Amino acid sequence: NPVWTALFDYEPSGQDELALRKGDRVEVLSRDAAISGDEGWWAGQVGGQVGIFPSNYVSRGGGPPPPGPAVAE
Repeated sequence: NPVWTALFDYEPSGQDELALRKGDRVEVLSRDAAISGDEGWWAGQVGGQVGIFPSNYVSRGGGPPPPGPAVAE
C-alpha cells in the first residue's frame, strides 16, 4: 500500500467520503472504481478512518502534481 499526500483540504459530502487536510499521509487502499464506486475517486485511510476521496487531491510525495489536463464541474 503506497502512501500518497493530500494537496488540499477536502470536506466530505457524505459518510462514505474521507475528510482530508493538506499534508495528510493517505494510505491508498484501491485506485479502482470497482471498490471506490466512481471513476477518479480512490479508497484510502487516514487517522484510522477509511473512505473514498478524489484522486486529484493527492500527490505521490505531496509536491505539485504532474503537469496536464484539469477537471470541469
